[PDB]
Order: sequence, then structure tokens, then C-alpha cells
Amino acid sequence: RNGRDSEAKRLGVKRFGGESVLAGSIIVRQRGTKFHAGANVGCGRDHTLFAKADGKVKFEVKGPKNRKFISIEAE
Amino acid sequence: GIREKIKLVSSAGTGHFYTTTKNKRTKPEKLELKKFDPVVRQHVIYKEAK
Amino acid sequence: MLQPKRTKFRKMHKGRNRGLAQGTDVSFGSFGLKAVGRGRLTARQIEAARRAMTRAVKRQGKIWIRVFPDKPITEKPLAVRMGKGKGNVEYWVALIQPGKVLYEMDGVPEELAREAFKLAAAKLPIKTTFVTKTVM
Amino acid sequence: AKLHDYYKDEVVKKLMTEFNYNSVMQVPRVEKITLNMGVGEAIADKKLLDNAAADLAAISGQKPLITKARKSVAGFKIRQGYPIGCKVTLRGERMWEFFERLITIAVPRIRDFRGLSAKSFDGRGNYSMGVREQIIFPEIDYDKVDRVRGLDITITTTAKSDEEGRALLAAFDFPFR
Amino acid sequence: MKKDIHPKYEEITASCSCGNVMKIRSTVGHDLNLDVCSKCHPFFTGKQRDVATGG
Amino acid sequence: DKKSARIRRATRARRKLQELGATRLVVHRTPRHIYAQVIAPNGSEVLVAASTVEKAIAEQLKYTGNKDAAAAVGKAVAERALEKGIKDVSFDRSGFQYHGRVQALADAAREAGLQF
RNA sequence: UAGUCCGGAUUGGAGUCUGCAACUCGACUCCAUGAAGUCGGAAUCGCUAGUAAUCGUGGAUCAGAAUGCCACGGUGAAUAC
RNA sequence: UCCUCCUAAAGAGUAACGGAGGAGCACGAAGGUUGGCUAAUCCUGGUCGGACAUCAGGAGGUUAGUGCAAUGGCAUAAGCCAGCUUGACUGCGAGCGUGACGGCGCGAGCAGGUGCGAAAGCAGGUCAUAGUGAUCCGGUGGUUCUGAAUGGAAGGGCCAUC
RNA sequence: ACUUACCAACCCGAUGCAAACUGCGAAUACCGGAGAAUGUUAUCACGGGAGACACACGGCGGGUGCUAACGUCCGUC
RNA sequence: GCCUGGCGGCCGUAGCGCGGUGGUCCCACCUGACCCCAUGCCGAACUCAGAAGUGAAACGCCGUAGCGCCGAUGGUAGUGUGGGGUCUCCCCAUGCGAGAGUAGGGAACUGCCAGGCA
RNA sequence: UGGGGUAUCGCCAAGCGGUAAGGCACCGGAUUCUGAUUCCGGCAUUCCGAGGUUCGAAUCCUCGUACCCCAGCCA
Repeated sequence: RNGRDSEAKRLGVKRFGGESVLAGSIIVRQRGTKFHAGANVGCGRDHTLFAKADGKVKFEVKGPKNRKFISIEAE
Repeated sequence: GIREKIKLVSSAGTGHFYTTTKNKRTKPEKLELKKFDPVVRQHVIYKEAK
Repeated sequence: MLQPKRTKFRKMHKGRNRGLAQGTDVSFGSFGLKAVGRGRLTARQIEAARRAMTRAVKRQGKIWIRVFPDKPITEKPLAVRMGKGKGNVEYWVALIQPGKVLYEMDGVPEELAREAFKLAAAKLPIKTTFVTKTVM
Repeated sequence: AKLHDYYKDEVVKKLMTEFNYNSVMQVPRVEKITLNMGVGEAIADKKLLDNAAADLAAISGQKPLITKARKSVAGFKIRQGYPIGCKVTLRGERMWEFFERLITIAVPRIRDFRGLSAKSFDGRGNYSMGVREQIIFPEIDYDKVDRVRGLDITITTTAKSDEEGRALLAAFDFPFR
Repeated sequence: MKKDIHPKYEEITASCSCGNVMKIRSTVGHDLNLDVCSKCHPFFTGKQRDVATGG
Repeated sequence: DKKSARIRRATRARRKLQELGATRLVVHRTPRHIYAQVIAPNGSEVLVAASTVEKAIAEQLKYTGNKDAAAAVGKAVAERALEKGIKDVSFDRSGFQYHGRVQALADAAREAGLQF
């Protein structure tokens, strides 16, 4: 009655904090907005967060709900 | 499943068609969508819900 | 026999039984039958021990069963190969660690609590001890 | 505007006298009057709800808003978003004109009129009553009725307690058995 | 209010048998004859004859 | 709450303009005043502000809090903003409908040269 | 041509008479109420001429209590191969 | 075969005839945008009206909702309602993720043309993750690209597509 | 409408349990940056030739099994 | 300097609840609505023209810890590496070291601009 | 033990998720000296028990019960 599972989707954080990125680089492939988009970060259609400018990855905690933003410092 | 495939043909003289799917049963009316025609390079009305 | 009225999933993994216990003080009553050995306790052993206590200190007193089974143990039948699924839920155990007060008792003298807890600790598989209600 | 002027002098003055308010604005005022006609027998017929809507259109001076079902429940054979009642929210000038016709000529034309119940407050001053006939309003033609259709009135006011609503409504003499 | 979706709500004059001539706005579109008004309705005499039964 | 409903109407365009990083012209309509202030892209510091509570604007008006007053304020913010080198802003209507006197204020700011 | 100015049951109130006494449990009257019933399924009955049908009246029993019983007359058929 | 959770040892991945569930679609609005709005449940009052159909008020806080499983998300709503609409565009694509490969996915930006909005802007389908099938062979429309002497044509190619 | 040794929602106080619970949360591991010493470039790319794709036990974390097996299936050494 | 309004930083030591106070200006309720605009009914909301009245509600400010919230020190749990045992579980050396709880803290702090009062 | 089927008025047996249809019986009337036959009228199961999905369950799903059918093998 069992014996099935899907293929593993390889989510998670692809570039960590302080890690230098190019523009276009995917930072967190994820499933809802567990991590939100910050400065110079875009959120794709499947809530993939990608580097919209070059620089360094900056994980932060902002706002009244303590959300986890991801900025990019210009570098 | 039930939902059929149709060709939205261009109202200009070209043969260019978009293609899509329609529920033929619940929506028997034809489907007119002002889509983009790349041979004319202009947004023309498209017809023909097959 | 004790068993949860309605589970959420029928079969549980084995998992392990490590570390010390949480229920450690005699909370509700005045005298307590506290575990020392590790082990696990089926619902039949809890019922057997409770009947030994309830008989022993007659229908006076008040007895609290501080542990509850809520863990289903599956067995495979006889002359069945390995594989072909997980077994069937046969009984239900509580996992015990050193420190669990398994039972409490109040409304008797201490010497009857010694007597009922001796009578009922011989129906359990774990080494057991007698404790009192200490104040802080 | 007759009972609105009557409010603005004698009910404001009278309630400032009775209760020992400080502010002139702390006095209760009637916010709105909602007329509901929850028909329910329109699960099979649409013209029945249309006639209900014509009756609330006559009793107030406004089109009613045909209300839909919030949840689906099977106890009454309805479904989500199915139109099942109609209401009119009267406020402003038309609230006072309807309130004048109501306590003046509509309430006395009730069959076997004993009085309106004083324990029909919802704890916050807001009155709510029910009429059993639409005939008791002088606009509804008695020769043109098809179904007897009562309705429920709800006076919503800005009083905090319900004794304060006893006082407000009772200052319009508003029968109260 | 909106435009003409509402019924015509014109001021009329009601008059009952109590001598109470009273002009009001009502969407009847016709002058009115009544019997009972708020003035001179048997409400208090009604309550008295209600209570006055036993013996 | 009316004020809280207004702020949650404002919030989307506010956070979008903080995301783009544009200098915003925040309006604020009250039943007897209108307020208008140009705020830097960091959101903290203002640059230009005019309103009907200033007696330089209020003395030349009949009534603070109608469309003539709001047109006066829009003209004032556009003038002061052009005097301080600010040219191209983005209009933050701040939760009000772009209809009445916020439309009068913003039209008046567009006539007098402020680019949005 | 209507459940109607048909039909009067049922019920409320107010009474009269008889009788020691009308509650169980009379008869009649007045006001009000106004059911069922629109010609009756299978089946079944009476009648051959002053008959059937229909309309009233009287009497016995009886203080009072008949739509029954026993009598009396009025109008008055159809049909019998 | 594909999707979701756990096993799975706090990056990814990870097995068993291990424990549990789902898919083989739907939608021309259920997509785009603009403007607005905020749930479940319970209590009280109220014509028929009832434990539960509508109305009004209060408590409550998203226990609700999300076209369909589960998980992660969602109030700036990704939920609910309305106006106008076709970006459910065409050619490309810095850069990345993910696979042994075939392949699959995310993508700012550039050009052409468009929708909504006053504008900033947003829109290359849907809250996301399932809804699927390589090649050959062949069918239909377009494009002289080829077209075995030559001019055509047949057939082939290329683009769309079944 | 009058009584009642019976059960009991919600709420509050106290007590436990959870792989598919989390308002908390390590050690470790992993990714990225800088620095010193050490290491026969130990690293990466491209090209020639492979073999191998039956693994076994032992520690640690687990599933299954009966916390049975010199059992079976993984992770890591 | 005090107060008020706007836009932010910060995201519960910041929120709740109970009590007190404020309106010259500001703000809020308010007044009216034929117009701009609006209600799947209704100027309730949205919007417009105003300013009579009140700070009742709202909002701000000041108190108050009933709660939420923060939170040591110590110990406990766990755990990397090496070793040990009576080895489904623990112990030793060593490195890291919680969660809960306790003492306690606690009814925020602050930047820019604008207006009113002194 | 597994797979399949059935449970609906006193009995046999139809039911499509929005209503329970047939026959025999039973009840009342009639025919008849009386009974059978016959004729005229009726009634009637909230659907095996529990839980769930649904606005709504006899109907769909799951579990239990009771009775049938098929299989339970090679060694």
C-alpha cells in the first residue's frame, strides 16, 4: 500500500553569507518565502531568490514579523 | 482530459497561429484574443476556437 | 488495559530509550513507586500492577498511574518471512527511563504503601524503588 | 426630520438630564435601522425573492440588497453564494422618516397589539423586533399580496448598555409593554 | 442615494379617524386614510382590559 | 480603525518605492489641512515640506482643506523642490484615493515642473 | 353554480319547562360557530297502483324525554318483452 | 512514471516488498493590472426559522481561505470583491541551479509590439512544488532554402504544429 | 415544572508522550573569506589505457526484525 | 524646553489589561451633500463643501507589573575527539554547552521635518 | 488467512447520492350458510451497527458483525 516518494528537489541555500555573487546567481532555491527578498535580490516565480546585482550575500532579520531578508551589498 | 486543442489563427493575411486548449462543452462560443502577430509584427485579433 | 483512544498514525518507529526521566517528583500523591531500571512497560503490566495495588490497600486510598502507554509495538506472525511490510500492532508500551515515578498513592499509611508497592513492583519488568513526597 | 428635531432638542436634553453625562456627545444616538427579510423559500423560486425585494422596496424607500449564503449548510438545502434574503440599511434622513412612520402608523396597525417586548436588546442597546405581516405598512396593497411575509427591524444605536437603549427608544414613546 | 433604481419617495399626507392630520414621506404615491394612530390607540386601555380578567 | 486601514492601504506602494529607491512625495490629507513632504530614498530624512499649517500658505487662502488649498500646497512643494535641485520624484498618495484634493495637489505639482 | 343565501354537525354563551333533583345523563329556545359532505368501491335492498317516491298530521308508552314503532291523510309515477 | 511528508544522522543527496498520502488535470477567467476589503467559530437580540440558511451587535484572532494531496508559504496578502483587459506576447538573454547524459528549472536585462495605472511601476500565465512520453515514421499550414539537362513540379529541409 | 450515588464539553491549575508536533535549540558537519606553518601539486582541466558496478565485518546514527541472527537495508568512519 | 502631526530606524525590556488626563493650535469625532466622486441597498465607507459642538469614542501622554516579553550565575541534558565498562546503555579525560527554571529586569529608546505654546 | 458478494418492509427480492418500487403476506370492507377462491380498499421498511467526506448518505469511503462463493499450492 506504500512504497512511493518523489524525487528530491535540491532546495536550500546555494550561496551563504558573505559569499560573493554575480548578477543572476540563485541564492536560495526554496518553497514558500521562508527567506524574503531584500535589497538587490529578486524573487522568481517559484520563490527562488536570485542576485539582481553583484556583491555579497547578506542574511538579515527585519521588520515587525521578524522575517529573514536577503540583501546584497554592492561589492 | 476533456479539454480539447484549438488553433488561434491570425486575422491578418499570414498563416501564423497560436495554439491552446479549450473546454468545448462549457464554452461553446468562439475565442477571440488580440495576440501578437510576428509576421505583421503587430497585435492582431485571433479567432478560431476549433 | 490502557491505550490511546485515537492515534494519528498506527505504526511508530522503534527509536531508542536514552537519558533520564521527566516525571521525577511525587507530584499528585504522597508516596510513589519510582523506576530505577530502564525498560519499557506494556499495558498489561500496568494493569496487573494496578490491580495488585488496588487489592492491597483496599478500596480506600487514591492511586495515580503517572505513565501511559501510547507507543504501538508491532509483531510479525509465526512462519512469515522477513520483509513484505511492517508487522501488526500487537500491544502498547510506555518507554520508561530511570527516574519515572510510575505510580502514586495517597490516603494510606506509609507501611501499606510499602506493602502495595512491593506487591505491585513484582509484576513489572524494571527495578523499582519507593519514594516519598519531598517538599522542594 | 420630525423625530430628528425632536431628538435634537428633547431627547438629547432629556437624556442629559436623566443620566449624569458630562459630554453632550456622550448621549446615545440611533446610528442606523436595518430592515431584513430573510425569505429562505427562494431555494426553488426566484420571483418569490423578487416580490420580497419589491416589498422591502415599498416599506423603506430604497432598493434592497439581495443577500447570499455565507456558508453552505445542508439542513436547509442551500449552497454557497445562493441568494437567500434581502435587506435595506436605512440611515440618515430616511432612518428618521421610517422611524416616524414605524412608531407612528405602522406599529399601531399590528394585529392584537399588546406592546413591543422590552427584553429584546442584545446587551449593547441595539433593538431588534419582528413583524409577522407586511400588511401593517400602509404602502403594501392588501389586494396585491401573494404570500404573507414578515420582516425583522433592527435599530442599531450608539448606546453602550441596554438600559441606556431603553431610555433612548423610550424617549420616542415607542410602546414597550 | 443613487439615481432612479429607488422607488419614488414623495411626501404625502396621512389622516386617521383621531383627527391626526400628519404629513409624511412615504412611497405610496397617494394620500392616506387610517384609523389608528399613535395618538388614540387602545394600548393602555388594552393592557388594563388584559390584566382585568379574574374573580 | 480608519487610520490603520489607511496605513495598510498605503503599505504596498510605500514598500515598493523603498524597494526601487525613489525620492517620494508623501501627501497627507486631513479634514482641514493637506500636508506634502519630499522624502529622501533612505526614507528617514525629509528634504522639502509644505502644508496648509504654514502661515506663508495659509494667509493667502480662504479655507485650508479644500482643492484650492491643496493646489496651493502642490505649487509650493514643486517650487521649493525645484529650488533645492530635486526634479524627479515618485508620488506616494499614502493610502488616499488619487481623486480629490490629492489629485489637485499632484496636478498642481506637475504643472509647476516636478517630474512624475 | 359558489362549498355558495347548500348542508347542519360541533362548540361557546344566554335561557324556558318537567321533575326532590338535568354533573355523569333530558327536551326545547335565542345569539354566535359553521365540520364532513359536490351523489357514494366491491357489493346490496324495497316496490306491480293510489303502489314506489315524496309531503305533513295523530297516537301508545310517558312528569319530562322519538330520527323508532303503530296509524292517518296530500301530491303521485315509471315499468313488466 | 510523476508530486508531498517522515526515515534522512540541523547544507545537498541517501536504501528496503519501510511508514503515510496524492497526480495522469482544471481555468479565457480561477490569467494581467488597477482600486478596495478581511476570516473560522462562539455568545446575545431578532417574523416564519429549526442545532445550523438571512439581519444586527459583541468576543475572537486567521483555529479561516488558498480549483484538487501534503509540506513550505501568504495580511504589503499568495485569501475575498469589483473596473478595464489579453503579457496565457514574438526574438533573445548576463548569470545561475540541477542532472552520467538526454534533459529540466530560475532569470535581471535588450529589441519589437501591447494591457492596466494619474504615475512610480507591474505583466513572457495561475502562491509554489504533480497534471506526463525521446527518436523514427507520417499528417496539416507557412517559407523558392534545395529542387540530379534546363523551367517548373514531386520529394526533402527550415519554422509552427498534430 | 420537581429530584438525582452517573458521565462530561470549554476554561483554569498541576503531570507525562511524539518519525510524519515546535512559541526553543546545541555539538558536529557544510559553504564562503583572511592568515601562518607543513605537504614530492597533494588541486583543477584536457587527452591515452583501464578495471569495477556480488562486497564483508567492526564503531557511531538509524529503518526493518523480537533493540533476534555471522539477519537485512541505509548514512559515516 | 513642553505638546501635536507626518515619514523612518527598531521589532514585545517596545504588546496587552486596569486607572487618570488633553484640546489655543494639531488630531479625531463632527456639520451638510445639489455639485467632483461613491454605495452589488445606504454620503456607513469613499469623496466634496465646511466648523457650529464635544473630547464621549478614537488617538496621544502620564501612572499602575495582573499577564505577555527579556533574562543571568550555577547545575543538568546533549555532543566533537581519544579511551573504558557490567556495553539495546553508560562512564572517563578533554573541547563546546543548551532548553526549561531561578534571582532579577521590565510598562521602550531614537532620527529628520513641520506647526502650536513658553 | 486472503479475494469477491450480500444485509432494504413479517418472507422473497428492486433501487441511480436530493423521492424507497414489486409480489406473497397482514389489516378493513364486500361475495358466501360458513371457510377457501374471488373483488374493492389500505398499510408498510428513515435501509446490519459505528465513524468519516458532503449542503445532503440506503446510495460514497473506512471499520466491525452475520451469511455465502472462490483460493489456501510445489514440495
